Amino acid sequence: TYTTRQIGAKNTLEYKVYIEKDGKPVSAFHDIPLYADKENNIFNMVVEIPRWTNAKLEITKEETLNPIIQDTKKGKLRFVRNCFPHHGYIHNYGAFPQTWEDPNVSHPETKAVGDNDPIDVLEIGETIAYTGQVKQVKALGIMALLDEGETDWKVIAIDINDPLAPKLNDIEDVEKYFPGLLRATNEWFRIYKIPDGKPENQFAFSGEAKNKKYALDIIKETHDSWKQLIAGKSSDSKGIDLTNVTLPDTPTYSKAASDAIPPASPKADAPIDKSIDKWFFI
Amino acid sequence: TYTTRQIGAKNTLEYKVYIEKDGKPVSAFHDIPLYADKENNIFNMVVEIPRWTNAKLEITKEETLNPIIQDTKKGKLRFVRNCFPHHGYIHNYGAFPQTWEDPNVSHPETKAVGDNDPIDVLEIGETIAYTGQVKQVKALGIMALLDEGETDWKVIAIDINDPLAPKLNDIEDVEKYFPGLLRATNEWFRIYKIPDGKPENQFAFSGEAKNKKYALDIIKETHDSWKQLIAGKSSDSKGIDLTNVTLPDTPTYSKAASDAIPPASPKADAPIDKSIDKWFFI
Ligand SMILES: [Co+2]
Ligand SMILES: [Co+2]
Ligand SMILES: [Co+2]
Ligand SMILES: [Co+2]
Ligand SMILES: [Co+2]
Ligand SMILES: [Co+2]
Repeated sequence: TYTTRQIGAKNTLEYKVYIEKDGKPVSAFHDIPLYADKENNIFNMVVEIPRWTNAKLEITKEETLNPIIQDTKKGKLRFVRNCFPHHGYIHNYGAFPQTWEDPNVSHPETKAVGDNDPIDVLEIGETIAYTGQVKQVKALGIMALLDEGETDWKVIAIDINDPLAPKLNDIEDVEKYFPGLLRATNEWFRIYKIPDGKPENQFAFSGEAKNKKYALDIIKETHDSWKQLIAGKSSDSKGIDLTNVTLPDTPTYSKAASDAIPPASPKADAPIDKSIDKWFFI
Repeated sequence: TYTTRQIGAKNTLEYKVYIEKDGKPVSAFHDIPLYADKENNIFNMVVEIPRWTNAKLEITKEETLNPIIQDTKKGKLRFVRNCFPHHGYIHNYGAFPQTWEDPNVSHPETKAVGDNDPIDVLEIGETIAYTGQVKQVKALGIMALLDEGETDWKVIAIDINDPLAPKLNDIEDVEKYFPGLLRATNEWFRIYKIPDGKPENQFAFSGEAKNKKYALDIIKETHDSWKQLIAGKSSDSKGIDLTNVTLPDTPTYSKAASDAIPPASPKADAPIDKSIDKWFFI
């Protein structure tokens, strides 16, 4: 039974959100299982960023129990800018716990090393999610973004509770029920860092979304990368905190870690600089 | 200086926002001057609905001093739905005070009666506005929307404080600095009530955005209609409350109507039903 523990105010450097199980903090990266229902391929997705928000929140690989925090660049909080016709992120954006994009392996499909993080998930249902939420999704397909230098797969998924879930089984169903969303996804991921002064990104396979089956393989390749990583195996797993309070056959189990987390101390959201309102025409 | 007086929680039926001058309420329809700078055609815009919001907040024509109150449909709060690729309204949305789309005559450009409300304004600058804000804008152009069969011109304007204001002088400058915005504006107003079960609206002139000179002429016409209305000379003023505290030559002048308003009693924004999150693919 998953809930969240918030420390500080949203949109500040001190903001942190931990995932709790029956009231105690666990690691959002290694303690919540990849599958909610392995037999039916129902996954747990940890949500980082709600649709139509800008603050770039991310599970932190460098802190104990991997809380969700706001990304920073040279000390400054990171916000994605609004890129016309889009507002903020256009999906509920998160990742699957227990996955890793191996930074040491050149991918056959894409020709680039993995990005070193859990695999990214775009959840396309109607309801806006919340940071730190653990929701159950079905995988519909996958796109191969090359985020300047590296392979950064995006899984396309839908909350099993969405009113449309029963009718959405593979990537063609996204075209039918959410026409234009795959094109918008392609566009968004190509240009989202342009306002920040980075180049446009590119996609492998000329931007096509691969189907559910290709998606499930890739998902599996990343969770097996995750396996090597957590078991001490890895030419370079450096900088990642592996404490877990649920999973013993690894060196790094510590139930004391769950209790070393500060109690919740949620403050009202902090204001966001008015410049984040701006709509960029690029 | 104009400020606002809020009564209740936003997103509730009791919510009301009156505009005040010197800490005292005035009519948001009749008592804010159309022009902030007549010689330079600088106008006062009354903002009702901030960009990327959904609550259909409007100046209330039939209530004394015309506070902004959320519209209702069959008794329930009205929210415009999200129409993909858009999120709520895609402009800061409001009206010019002291204007009226006369509903008693057929307008020659559109061959349709007016919609009975102040002329509406789309403010395109980067800063998201707030409800009850009076800002000063320059008119750039105007589009001839026939909204559910009624003349419902949409003026295109920009806050004079926007960083780009000095570069925006006429309608072609909007395509230069905001490429795609006018086309998206035509699509938005065509489709936005389809999720409500209404037909697609249409535009006169094939949706063309006429220029500043054309816009000033239509704004003049709607100011001339309001002067007739406020003098008590319209053939049918539709039950509009004509109470005002600043126009002594009108029959409905009353400086004491200001004092009859309850004091401010703001509450925290109330939650919005999660159904309003939904993205509709038309
Ligand atoms: Co990620
Ligand atoms: Co990634
Ligand atoms: Co209306
Ligand atoms: Co209006
Ligand atoms: Co209308
Ligand atoms: Co109107």
